[PDB]
Parts: sequence; C-alpha cells; structure tokens
Amino acid sequence: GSHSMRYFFTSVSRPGRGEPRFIAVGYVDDTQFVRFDSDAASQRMEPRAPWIEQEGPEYWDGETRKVKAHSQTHRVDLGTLRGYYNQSEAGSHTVQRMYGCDVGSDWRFLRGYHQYAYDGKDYIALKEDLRSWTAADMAAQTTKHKWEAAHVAEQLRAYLEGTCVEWLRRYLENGKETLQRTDAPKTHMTHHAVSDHEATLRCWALSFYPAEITLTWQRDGEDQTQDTELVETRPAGDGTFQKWAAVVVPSGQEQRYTCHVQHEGLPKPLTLRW
Amino acid sequence: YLQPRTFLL
Amino acid sequence: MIQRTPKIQVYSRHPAENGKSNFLNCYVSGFHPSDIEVDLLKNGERIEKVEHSDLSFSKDWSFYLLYYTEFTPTEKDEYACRVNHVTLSQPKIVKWDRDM
Repeated sequence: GSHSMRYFFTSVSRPGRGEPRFIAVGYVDDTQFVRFDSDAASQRMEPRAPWIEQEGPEYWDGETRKVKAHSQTHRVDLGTLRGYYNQSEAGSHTVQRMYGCDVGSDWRFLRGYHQYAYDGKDYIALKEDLRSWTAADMAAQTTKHKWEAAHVAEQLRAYLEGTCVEWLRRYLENGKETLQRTDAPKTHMTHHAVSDHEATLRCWALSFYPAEITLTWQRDGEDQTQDTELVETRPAGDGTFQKWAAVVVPSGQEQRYTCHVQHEGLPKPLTLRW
Repeated sequence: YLQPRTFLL
Repeated sequence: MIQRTPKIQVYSRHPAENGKSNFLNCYVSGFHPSDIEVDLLKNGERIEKVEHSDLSFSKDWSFYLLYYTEFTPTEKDEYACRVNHVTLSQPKIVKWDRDM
C-alpha cells in the first residue's frame, strides 16, 4: 500500500513557569518511532519503536542536534507571532508544525507537507505544488514574504521529494517486520437487548494494522450510514487498532442486517451475520 | 530523519 | 482563542475476561489547547500508576493522547476515565463498559 513519514511539533508558551514546552514525535504510517520532550532529563531524540533502536550513534547524535535546532526556532517563533498579532506576554500560546511525505505502493513520492498552526488555527502551509504558500492573514503574509525572498520553498521541496522519501524507504526496509506487516482485523458480533422491542448489534474489528478500515452495516443490502453508531478508530496500545459499529435492531429483524469489514489485510471484504 | 535546516516565521 | 472539547473513549486493550491481565485505556482526542487532566478510576478512586503516549495531533491540529494502566478485570470492579479541560464546566466521567 501507500506509506508516510510525518513529524509533529508542539510548542507551548508558559509565561510564568519557565521556558516553552517543546514536544516532537515522528511516525511512519501509524507507528510512532521517535520523540523529544524539552521537559525530559535526556535532552535527546529517543527511540519509541524497536526497529529504530538499531540506528547507530551518528543517527541519534544527528537527530538530537536537529531536534534542538527545531526547538530553538520554535522558541523564537512564539515571540515573533506575539509581535505579529500585537499580543501581550501574559497568555499561553501554541505553535504546531507538521511536515513529511507520502509515497505510493511503488515507494515513489506522492505528496509533501510543511504547515503551521497558531492557537489551533491554520497559519501558513506549503501548497501541493511545493512552490507556493497559503497565508490567510497579514501575519502569515509577512512570513510568506520573508520565505519567498529567501527561497525557502525550494529548500523544503528538495527535502520533501528527496531526503524524506529516501529515509522513509530506509525505515520501511529496516523496520520491515513492524512497518510492512498487515494485521487483518479479528472480528466478532454482540447482541444486547435495550428494551423488549429492540436490541443492539455491535460489529467489532480488533488487533488490526494499519489503522485505515471501513466498518459498515447494511439492512437488506442498503448502507445504514445515518443509523449506525461508529466510534473513532482507537489505539489498543500494543501497536494495533480497534473499531466498532452498532445498529439498533427492532424485534425479529436481526437477519435483515449485515456488517461489512474492509481492510488491507482482508484479501476479500468480510460480510458478518447474527 | 528531520529537516537539517529550520526557517524562522 | 480556539478551544475544542475532548472526545473520550474508555476501553480494554483485549476483550475483558474476569481474572485475566489486560490494559485499561482512556483515549482523549479532538481537543485544543493541549493542557488536559486525565485520571483512570477504580471504584471511584484515582489509579496511581497511569502512563500516557507522547503528545501528538491530527490533520485538523486537534491533540490526542492515550492514558493506560495494567488491570485485571473482575465481575464487580468498576472503572472510569475522568477528564478535565478548559472546555468543560465540570470534570467529565466516562464509565468503562466491557462491550464498548
């Protein structure tokens, strides 16, 4: 299937209680592999997946140097943004950054991302062409102007199309047992009376990887989109995911209902009956 | 593998 | 400033079986800002040894965290997740239901 590498950066100002918090996490697909936390003892990029632990000291030293440089940039950025919006030093503010690359099933570049939010709102984004910038207000236009003058987009493009794809391929190869695995959903159905005239059918998908899944109920072969309780896909905490979908079935009508499960690990979609 | 260069807002 | 209310799901890693070791999870998602208080409760009392995931966020910039602890379910023990956030008038308590 397709694959992604993403980095997620959270920078939070703490006006009274010392330096801004900085958290960095890196993911390949749905698997976290690294973290940095400004408040932690190590002050190092740390491994969070077994397969990256085998990268040697040059790797860890280089990722530590870069994550600290990122951290320092974000520390300045909180001050710059305050200035741009004429905000006081009183309030806590949040800067978020995300960047990375998508490859298709051929492991060739599909798309790149490099984008920011301030206080939960889009600030500036590199557009899909990787040549131009989406700025929604005059603050972001000021960032855009400086970055167009310094040819930032060209430097980001070379990373997103080159380095990002090369390292994602290296990770997919080195972490093959973890990252290229497909865990097909383990499925079950439960039935629970709610009154004397209706019952809940709940269709479960457990222990699957990756997270992408489609879980749908049909009545007489008609999708129940509007009449299905569907929970958000959730982590089990062992690197697998869970989901369920539930329908309220009036008395005697259980046999009208089918649960349909689609996942990369299912050669054929499942149809499940009570 | 992080971006080796950072750019101020 | 933007303030988004946490979605909460409380659930076990494995299908619950009485007397079999497991993990109790409280997954909080869709919230902003990132400041949030999450406790796992056993029969109404705070569980001491609770871990959480590293702070991350979704495409729409909303944060998510997994809080988790080792537990062995029994017939009678009641578990819950208690969440506080700037978006809530009072702490939200979501009871664990072994079939949700």
